[PDB]
Amino acid sequence: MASKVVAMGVAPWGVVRNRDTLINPKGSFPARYRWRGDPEDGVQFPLDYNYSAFFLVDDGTHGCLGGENRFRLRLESYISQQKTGVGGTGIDIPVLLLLIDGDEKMLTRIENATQAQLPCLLVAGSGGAADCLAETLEDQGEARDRIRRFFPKGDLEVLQAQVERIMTRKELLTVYSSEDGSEEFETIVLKALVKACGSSEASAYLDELRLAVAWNRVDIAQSELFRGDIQWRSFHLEASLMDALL
Amino acid sequence: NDRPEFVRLLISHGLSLGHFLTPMRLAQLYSAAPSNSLIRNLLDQAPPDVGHVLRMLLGKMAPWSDLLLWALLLNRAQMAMYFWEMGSNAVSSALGACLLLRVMARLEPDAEEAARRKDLAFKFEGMGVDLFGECYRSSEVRAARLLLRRCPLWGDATCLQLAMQADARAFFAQDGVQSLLTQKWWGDMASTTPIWALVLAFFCPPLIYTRLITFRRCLRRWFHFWGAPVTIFMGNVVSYLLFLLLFSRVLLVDFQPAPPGSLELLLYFWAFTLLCEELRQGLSGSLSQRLRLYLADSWNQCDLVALTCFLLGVGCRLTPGLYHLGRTVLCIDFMVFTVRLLHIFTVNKQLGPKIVIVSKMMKDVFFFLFFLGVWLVAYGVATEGLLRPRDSDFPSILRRVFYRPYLQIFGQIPQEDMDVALMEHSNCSSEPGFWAHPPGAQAGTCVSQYANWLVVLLLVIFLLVANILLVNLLIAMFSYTFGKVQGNSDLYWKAQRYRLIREFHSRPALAPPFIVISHLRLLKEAERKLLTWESVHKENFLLARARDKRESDSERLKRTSQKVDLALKQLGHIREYEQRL
Amino acid sequence: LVALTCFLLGVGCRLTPGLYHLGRTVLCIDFMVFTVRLLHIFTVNKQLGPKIVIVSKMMKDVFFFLFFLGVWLVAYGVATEGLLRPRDSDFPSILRRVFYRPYLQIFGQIPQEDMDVALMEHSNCSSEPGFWAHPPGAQAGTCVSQYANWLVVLLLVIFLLVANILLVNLLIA
Amino acid sequence: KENFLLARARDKRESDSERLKRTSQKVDLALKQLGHIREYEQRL
Amino acid sequence: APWSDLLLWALLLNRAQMAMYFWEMGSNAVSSALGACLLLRVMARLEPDAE
Ligand SMILES: [Ca+2]
Ligand SMILES: [Ca+2]
Repeated sequence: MASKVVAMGVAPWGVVRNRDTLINPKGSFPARYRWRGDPEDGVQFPLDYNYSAFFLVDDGTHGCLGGENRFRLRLESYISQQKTGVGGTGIDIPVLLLLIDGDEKMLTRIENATQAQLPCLLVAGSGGAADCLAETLEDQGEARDRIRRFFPKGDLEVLQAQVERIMTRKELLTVYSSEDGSEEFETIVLKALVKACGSSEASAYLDELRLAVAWNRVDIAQSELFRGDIQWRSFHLEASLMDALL
Repeated sequence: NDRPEFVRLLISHGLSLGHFLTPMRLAQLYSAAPSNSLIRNLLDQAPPDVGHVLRMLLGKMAPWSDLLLWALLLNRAQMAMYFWEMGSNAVSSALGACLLLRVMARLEPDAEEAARRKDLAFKFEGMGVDLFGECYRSSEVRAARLLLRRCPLWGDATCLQLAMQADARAFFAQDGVQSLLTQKWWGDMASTTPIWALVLAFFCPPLIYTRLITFRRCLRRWFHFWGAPVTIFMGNVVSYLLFLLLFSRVLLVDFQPAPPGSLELLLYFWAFTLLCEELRQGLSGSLSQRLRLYLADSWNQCDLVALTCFLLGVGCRLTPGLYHLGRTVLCIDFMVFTVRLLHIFTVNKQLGPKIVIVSKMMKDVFFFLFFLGVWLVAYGVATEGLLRPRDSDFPSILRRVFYRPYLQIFGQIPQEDMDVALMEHSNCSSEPGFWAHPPGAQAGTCVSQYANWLVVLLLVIFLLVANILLVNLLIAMFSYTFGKVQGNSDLYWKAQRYRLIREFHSRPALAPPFIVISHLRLLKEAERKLLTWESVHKENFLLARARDKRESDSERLKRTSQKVDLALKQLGHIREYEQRL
Repeated sequence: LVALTCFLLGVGCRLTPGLYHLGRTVLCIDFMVFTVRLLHIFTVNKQLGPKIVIVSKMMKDVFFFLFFLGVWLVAYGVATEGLLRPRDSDFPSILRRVFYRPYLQIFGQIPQEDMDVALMEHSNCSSEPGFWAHPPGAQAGTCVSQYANWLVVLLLVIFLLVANILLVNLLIA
Repeated sequence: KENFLLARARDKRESDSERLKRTSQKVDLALKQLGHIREYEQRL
Repeated sequence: APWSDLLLWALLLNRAQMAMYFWEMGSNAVSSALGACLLLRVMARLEPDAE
């Protein structure tokens, strides 16, 4: 309203209310969804109305959680390996995952994503499953695992093994410094993106450059993108220069 | 306990204000007024019982808003700023806060608490100006059209009305407000039309249909041209000048004891038309509230005084035995109208602030009149006692005491009426001593010459004091006043521009003398979206300001000092670790 | 260019048999223009250079003060002329007593004998009702009404104050 | 022109604000390295 | 020389920093600076914004 940004929904098929209103084999171009029903249950939930598109994963269940983690992770990974149109003539579309609190299942999700080589960002003070990893990155470990997370599963050393596995690939995880209500992390996103690439081919770093241009993180771009490691060509920077001028 | 940073921190960490604030809680907050504070006095004079006090102050004509009002009333700067930072109507709230703070400050007796209130009002006005500047930069149409020309819940009055009441000239001084005002001032015509082009087209109505003026089509164009407030202003200026010319003609030539002539009747009709126009302005600009608003404008007061004097003059002249009194009061009324003519100079940037300068210098003239009255009484009584003139008639005494020295201030020094060496000695009166016969008509038949050197000495001292010391004291006051309102000349002119545009935007399209026919003719989700857009831009503005603050030298120094303290602590820790192993 | 055009017009007018006076007048004005033009040479000196710019800028302030003074003079002069009711009432004389006389009053030329009635000898001037006085001034009207003369003196006092101090010092500021 | 610009940039680099910024970032790097060496010592 | 054109564009659009940068690597430094001052003053006197 203050203006483009698009919101995409990925929810299990089975926790959405009034499903029968959304069944049509011959086509459902029109549809009316009752998203303000009086009854309320802990299983079924109403769809939001601010999202431009929805994805309902069907796992053959009448209600549950975690049935979309695998599909969501696969989709994110595929996006991470896709160009921004024009076939291969475009450039890779950056991707990352933002973590805010969670539980043991959320920690497993983070571990799977990291093993998929997708950047993840954690926010300090969110709560369990997010602050614990932030503290681990900043750094007793067992005591913290029991403290920052509820008693259940705390004794389970599988949590310790998961934390160790996360640390094994800390190159992707990045903590969010609140900095007393900083409310500014574009630089953090760029830093995560640059530290999550490593390899310098000058053809996969264009997207980070375009993001930096879109923002005012010139210092970040100079420090990493134009640190001399990468072999920037002439035609490479034409579009970025035009954008910066405009 | 007025802990601004701490309250911000507490609210930041997951505290629901809506579920927190309660009528009892708010009552306690207001009861936290400091001892015998101004707000405490107002509350006692008037449950929180806060609506009545606000209606009394302003005129009566979401927890965040309530907390903001409470902070403003108790004069807590930081908490008020924080509450405004996360309000609903950012610009309207800022202007309303400035208004309320200025009113309370002018009403406060502390003389230093008033200073703090005025400073807080200035800060709020600056914040509102910056926020609206950003809003205008983002989208001129949205901000201009909707944000300003909207009646909020604060007082059910447009933001511009709040700015005018608060005298927030800095607000009127920005680009968006002035662009909107100019667009209104030129109506449907292009704001870039040359002034000379408009003036030339005014006297050649057919010419408007050419490329000279930039905007069936014929009638639309004609009404657009003649309905534009600028054209109405030019027409009213012409008609007012013609009215003054007619008034002077009648007064100087056509005024006779005989019954009124044709020109005098035309003047009466013209004055009646002006009276009808002023009545329309008062009655359509809550009848008592509208009347009070109308009378609150100085120009309207001048118009009423002029019309009342004119009515009295006409009545007196029509009476068989009051012709001279009627003529005199009409002369004074003409003077009043001519002074009223100054209102039109506000349209020009160079002449705009000069009206304010003159108005302010009038007070200095008043105080200098106090001083000069004291000094004139002293000197005049002394001289009159010394001379002992034999006329001694009370009007003559008042003349020689007050009037004559007053002219002496302006180079009119009647030596022949005071010096005795310049007068022929004569045996005037049987009283003992010597007497002289001044040649002046109102200088007394004959004055005593006993101690005349003292009269000349007093004349010398009076010339010195009056003509230099006091006159230049007054001139120094004038210079100080001028300098005070010279660095802000633009702000004053912008405020006057707004007042003029508002006045002429709601006036009949016809000039006074013909305005009789015009008088006879007289006889939502969008707001949600607009407020969300405003709030988004407010958040951007605050974020940018905080980013700038973080990059300040003092902040960098503080951050690096604390960080290096952490580094030193870690260095000690690692040194101890190495020592152990 | 202005100076040369005025000079040419003056020469042409004088050469004509029946325009000698007009030619002489325009030549006088042209000489004034040339003498003012003479200021251009002062720019060579550091002390006198900026003063030309200062004068040029102060001309605009004089213009605006002329606006203000015109308003105030019209007010005061019309008021006084209405109060006095001089019997000459000739249009050039009316313009004189309205604009010219107050303007000189700004500069210390206060003709009391032409306004005060205590300073004039009473006479039976005109058949109109009321009392009349005969001012001694040549262009002050043959005889003025003395009905409400204290008001004329009060207006004179107010005008002296306002003009001679407030407005003049506004211009000086 | 190049000499003038270079001199102006040199002066700017020596400004107090620039010195403060540079030393702050440099000491941030130093603190990061100190943490790195502390972790290294901890491992061994 | 593209630098002169970019400088003119920056001056017309009133982009301070970019105009300064383009001037920093122009051809006729002094003449360009004076011309830019001239053009900016003319536009400012012609502009209606007042800010
Ligand atoms: Ca990449
Ligand atoms: Ca009015």
